[PDB]
Amino acid sequence: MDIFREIASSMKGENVFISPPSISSVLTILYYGANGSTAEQLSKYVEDISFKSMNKVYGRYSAVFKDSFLRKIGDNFQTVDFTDCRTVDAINKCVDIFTEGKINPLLDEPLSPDTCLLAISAVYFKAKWLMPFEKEFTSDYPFYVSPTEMVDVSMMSMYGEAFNHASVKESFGNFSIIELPYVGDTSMVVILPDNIDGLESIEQNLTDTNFKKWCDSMDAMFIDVHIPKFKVTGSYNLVDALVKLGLTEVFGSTGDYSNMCNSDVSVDAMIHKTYIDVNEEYTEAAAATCALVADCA
Amino acid sequence: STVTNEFCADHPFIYVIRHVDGKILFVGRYCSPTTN
Repeated sequence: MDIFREIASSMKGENVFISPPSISSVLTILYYGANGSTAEQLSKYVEDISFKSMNKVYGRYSAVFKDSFLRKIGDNFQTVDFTDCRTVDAINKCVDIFTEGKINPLLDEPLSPDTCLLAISAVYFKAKWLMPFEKEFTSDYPFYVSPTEMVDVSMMSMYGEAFNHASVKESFGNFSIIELPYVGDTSMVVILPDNIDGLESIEQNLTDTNFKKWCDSMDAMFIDVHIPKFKVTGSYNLVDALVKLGLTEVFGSTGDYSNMCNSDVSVDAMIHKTYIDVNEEYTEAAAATCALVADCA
Repeated sequence: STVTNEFCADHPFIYVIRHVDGKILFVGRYCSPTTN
């Protein structure tokens, strides 16, 4: 996970949770309206009952758009007045009900009249574990924030069931990998370093290619599982991370989006907000991504 | 070596929510608990 690594590396010590498809779907909107270099840089990111996603594109009513851009976006387009602030409330309310109240509010600042376009993505997930953890076994255990810093966490336990699992030996660290299934066709794969402090070097090699190799090697084995019950919400500005990743002709002035608008527009911000709740009964998650395109008058 | 009888996540770990085929829906890192 390209983007995950960047964000993780730049927030050492911090919990991190992101939804790659949500980010990828906004970048794709931007792609649809970009030309040249900007388009080339972005192309590298153009890509059930448990997972739902939706994209909305809001355009400034006084702007004139390119039909191609609009053709590529489909019935996800809508014209609005960014001037009126009820506009921000209508957008948030929409992201809010689609994410079952988990992402609210996505937009924190009254948008600028300098704004031309908002491409928003929202995704929602909720599913019960194929096999629930029994609350009876949930109890407080020390969690190692660092080798000698212990903090109390509510730990869930499931004894003597079997799960797909693999002991992985790698030049960058050894770890255990397990798959916890959800009712339906999704699962949660967890990567646990053998070294109390070895996550970073493994994190640094978390690649789509590597990740699949590890999954491919898993076999059913009996193993007892203890994992924290947890809730986390994150808010990330993705620009820096994305620039560091090679999207240098995408944000600000140098952004070329003449395949979107007539005027000269620029993308001056890109936020990602997320939420996840892991409990003994189910896992619930949501995320929303927004890129704000401005510069037109 | 690595464990294979017990999966004790009492230290930082990575978790990935994915579709069985293979599409990754969410990726996170658990460094420490939050609030209480």
